[PDB]
Amino acid sequence: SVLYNSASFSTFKCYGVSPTKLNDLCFTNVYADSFVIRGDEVRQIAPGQTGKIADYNYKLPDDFTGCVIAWNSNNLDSKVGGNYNYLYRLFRKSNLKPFERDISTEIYQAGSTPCNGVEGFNCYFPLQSYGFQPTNGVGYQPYRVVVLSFELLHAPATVCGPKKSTNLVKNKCVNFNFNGLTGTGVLTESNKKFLPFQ
Amino acid sequence: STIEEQAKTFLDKFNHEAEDLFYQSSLASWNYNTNITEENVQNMNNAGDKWSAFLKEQSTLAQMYPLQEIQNLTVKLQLQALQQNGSSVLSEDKSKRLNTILNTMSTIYSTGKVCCLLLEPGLNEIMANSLDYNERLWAWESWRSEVGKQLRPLYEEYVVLKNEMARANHYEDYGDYWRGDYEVNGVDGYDYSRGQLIEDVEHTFEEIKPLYEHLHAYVRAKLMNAYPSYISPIGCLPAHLLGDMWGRFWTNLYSLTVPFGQKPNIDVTDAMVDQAWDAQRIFKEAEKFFVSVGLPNMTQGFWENSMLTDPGNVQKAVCHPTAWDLGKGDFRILMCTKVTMDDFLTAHHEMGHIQYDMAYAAQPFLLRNGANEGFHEAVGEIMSLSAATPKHLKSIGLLSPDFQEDNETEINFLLKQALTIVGTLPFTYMLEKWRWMVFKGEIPKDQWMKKWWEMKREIVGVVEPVPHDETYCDPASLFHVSNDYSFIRYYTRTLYQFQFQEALCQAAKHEGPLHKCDISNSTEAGQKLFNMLRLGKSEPWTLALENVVGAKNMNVRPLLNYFEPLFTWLKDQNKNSFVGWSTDWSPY
Repeated sequence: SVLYNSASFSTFKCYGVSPTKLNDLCFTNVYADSFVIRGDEVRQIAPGQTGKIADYNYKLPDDFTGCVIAWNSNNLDSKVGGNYNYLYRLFRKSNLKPFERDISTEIYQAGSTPCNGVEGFNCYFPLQSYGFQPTNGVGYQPYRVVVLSFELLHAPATVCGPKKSTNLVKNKCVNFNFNGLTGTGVLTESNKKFLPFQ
Repeated sequence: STIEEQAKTFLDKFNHEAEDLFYQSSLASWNYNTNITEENVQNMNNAGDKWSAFLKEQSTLAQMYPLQEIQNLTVKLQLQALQQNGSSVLSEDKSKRLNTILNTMSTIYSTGKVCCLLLEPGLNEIMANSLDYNERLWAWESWRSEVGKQLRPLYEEYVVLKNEMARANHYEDYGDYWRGDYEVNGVDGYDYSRGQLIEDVEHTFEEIKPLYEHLHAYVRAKLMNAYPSYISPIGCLPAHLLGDMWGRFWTNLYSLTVPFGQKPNIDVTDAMVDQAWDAQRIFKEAEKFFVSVGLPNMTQGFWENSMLTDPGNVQKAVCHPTAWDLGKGDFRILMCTKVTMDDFLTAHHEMGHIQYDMAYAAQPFLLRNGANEGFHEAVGEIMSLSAATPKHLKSIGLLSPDFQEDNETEINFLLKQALTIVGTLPFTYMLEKWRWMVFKGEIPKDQWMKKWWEMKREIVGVVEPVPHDETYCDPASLFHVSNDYSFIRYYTRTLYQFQFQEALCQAAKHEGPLHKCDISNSTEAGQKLFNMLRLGKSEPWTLALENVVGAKNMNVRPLLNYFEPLFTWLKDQNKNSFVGWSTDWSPY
């Protein structure tokens, strides 16, 4: 809830689970997929898209029920004179399954001339480079997208965060809900201390 | 695997590295324009050297891929601009000899030998605002006997070298290569070969010929009061009485001819001072013209990367109306913006070139730019023409909304534009057809000056004041010929200027002439124009023309609707002045 009304993110969208409903819901484990892309590639990061980025770099599952955090930036990932430190795969012999990383380096094969350690004709270098420059337009600006994944398994979830607390009032016949027990009675001071774990 | 599949991989690899090299050559050119230093000249040459070396290296490996095996009708248009050879297709010894001729014609044209003063704007203002017969005649004869005499051995070798270079790329002559840009080489169904360009152009000149007769007879009849002995009512106008060395720009003759003295030409300079403009303020007012019509807005980095004010004389910087395109979403403009009407009309003329590249920004670099030359200039002329209409300026920032003109004011407005737009129309058709006979072989090598004056009286209507021999040379001193540029790009600019204006004003519920149409407050004219401006090199110009106008070739009919009040007024004023001219009278 404190990360939505901060007014510091350019794109704060979710899928399936509403942003105002995941605050009081348990989660088994939350991932953290952080990557820097361009401006036109933000629309391709969605469950059910295709192209040359979602099918060759980061693939999203069909049943993705998480959120997509993305903000504008031009100083934390783009220096003066052009930043060519972020590479990406353009073509490959096969696609990538959802939630799978690839750090290998191979030459793409187009038609004949099988490509295996030799470049030139019919063999091109797939690892290109983004043109993150502060003198370009708006669509060429870098966006540090952080995708969070939500999964539920049979293991007991350790991340829930249920509700906030209130004030305390005694000498009144009001309603109180301490822990999971709901009781309606008058709270009075007692001198019989119980065990320090009950 | 598939031949068409692997061909796209070779083009994606080229575009991922050509945009980085092309941006370096454009960025180095902006550094020299901002600060005049000798270090920026070497950086521009080193950036352009790697661009010419990488383009020539990728063009050799691209010849192995078959071109006739393209069925998508899209990859073939991307291989034509990559597999080009240019003037380097011949021998290595002949490459430096052909390039040297281009430098000899530009060095003599840049230097001045008349005494000292240059040609433009030096000698250009002498043979126009002097009002004399023996003063402006001596300056025109001295230029042909010094500049034209040093171009005879250089122009003869320019024909033999361009003929062999054109036949190396499976063509005919030099004039046939320029006609190949208009040939449809992508989507079929719209057949338009290079031989079709010979027609159409000759057909539109016959219908526009009566319009040119009323304009040439009006200027000839005005100078009869100043030259009653030489200029005859049944004669013509010599070459030295045109306000230009070749008779191309006739705007200089407007100061001598005055159609009506009650209403002067319109001027919006007084409206700029009342609203307190700071020169940059013009760029803010020009942005609303493209937003209210339907075109997309500008970028965020355009107001901080492009020059908007004047640096002054204390800073070494240059400026000239130009369309710079750095690429990759970066767009800059270098124009010394002042506070007058001249800089306001040229602002919208060059801003259209920036909006053109933004249409196909997401498209690859090979699909950028038009398929034919001269099409980009037509996009800028339709924007500057609407910037001078009084009915259009009353709905924006400058001027008062309660401003209108009468019939006496439209005469001065249509006459001024007739000496620039349609004034150079017969001059372009004359040189375009005359060069097709010299390069082929229909004109002997010793009859270049004799046939030159014969085509003037039959197309432009200019007699020969000084009979030239076999030693003079007129076309070699042209700015386009000396720089290896095609002159046909200005012919299509005049025709397409009124065809695009008629289509945008038709959907806005407006018919008739085009001197009072409205462009703003109409989202339909901007959506139709944006259709073909996104296509670029992906589709030919014949199919893209039907998306706006609705034809496949040029048409002179929309041009006659704009000059309708002018054609009627010139008919009654020239009917006592031998409408037209006769080729029997001679000045000598």
